[PDB]
Amino acid sequence: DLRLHLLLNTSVTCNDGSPAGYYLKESRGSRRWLLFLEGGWYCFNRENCDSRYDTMRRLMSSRDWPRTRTGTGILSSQPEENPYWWNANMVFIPYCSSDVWSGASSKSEKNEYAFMGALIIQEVVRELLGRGLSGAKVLLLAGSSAGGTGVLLNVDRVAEQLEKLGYPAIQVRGLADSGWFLDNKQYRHTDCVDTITCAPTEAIRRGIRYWNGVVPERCRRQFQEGEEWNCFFGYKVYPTLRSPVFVVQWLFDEAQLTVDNVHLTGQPVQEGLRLYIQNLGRELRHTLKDVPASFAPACLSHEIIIRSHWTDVQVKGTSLPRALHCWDRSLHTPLKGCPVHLVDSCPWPHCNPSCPTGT
Ligand SMILES: CC(=O)N1CCc2c1ccc(Cl)c2C(F)(F)F
Ligand SMILES: *[C@@H]1O[C@H](CO)[C@@H](O)[C@H](O)[C@H]1NC(C)=O
Repeated sequence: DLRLHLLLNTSVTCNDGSPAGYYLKESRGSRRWLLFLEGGWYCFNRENCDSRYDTMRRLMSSRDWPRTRTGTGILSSQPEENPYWWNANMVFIPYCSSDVWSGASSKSEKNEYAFMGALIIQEVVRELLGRGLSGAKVLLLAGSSAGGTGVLLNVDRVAEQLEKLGYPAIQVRGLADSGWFLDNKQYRHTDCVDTITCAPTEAIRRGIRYWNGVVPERCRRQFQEGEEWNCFFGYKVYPTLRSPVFVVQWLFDEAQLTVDNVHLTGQPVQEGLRLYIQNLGRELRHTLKDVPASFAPACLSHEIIIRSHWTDVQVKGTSLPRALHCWDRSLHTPLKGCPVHLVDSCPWPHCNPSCPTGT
């Protein structure tokens, strides 16, 4: 179990003004710290956020949070479930800002909701320093889905935060799971009327203005004022980052296909949709060609690293926990039989036999 701690700074809040927080399971004598960013889509206007508040309220409020959570996958403390960092200090940061961890806006007179995702991360790091993070040697900022994109948006700010607070020895690194999306065209066009089927570009363009979202500085300097939505897309923001970032992404990510208005029905796949799915797989594969630390299996799925069976998937015979361990060694010339760049080359969902079954 990880134990809940609500933030002492109650100005840093979830959407509805309730205090944000984090779940912590300490490991004394370990200088490794894993801070995981939960995912869970987003909402980019009052109408959609109101709907999210009656039926997905735990993603917008801490009022009903349990006082403990069980660590799973990379957050598990059992070596059997987590061969990678089973002995690390475990932190699970709940996603309650609906802003892809980008917001820096307080609830106010003029704002019905607070979007403080970027400030929640900064405040968690600040309050953890008094609980042992000051003695850390590696801080791995991880996250899945919207949390994976949040890693790309915030990993360098965490590094700059610790540097300015006087902790230059803490190595900040990023692990982005299932947050590497493409601003491609939809298979069938919709007008952006709701969340899940809104095209990627239009959803973020509306969200960043609604949340007062912040992006990494160097990426902001490239795309400049009004075009900061570009920095939510991994292949554009990754080359501007300086912290080492390991990228985990299914080649045929289900959330990517959802915003692309692709609904795989079990029905026969016609030529047009077959070419679309195969071309989507190529575009990931191409966008990851120059990403030295990456794990990209050819599967139709979504999220990996906190699933209890995340150890099962392999690319070229290497599991993700092994690839991450190889990444650790590389950050001490390639290593003999311990690879870090693992991108499937086969063109169709589940051509890798180790893909998740969905059972
Ligand atoms: C489920 C989720 O969290 N998704 C899916 C679409 C998406 C997410 C997160 C960040 C971004 Cl940036 C995008 C986008 F479509 F805009 F690419
Ligand atoms: C609480 O957080 C806000 C926003 O990050 C900051 O401006 C303020 O100084 C913090 N309060 C304390 C007491 O640290």
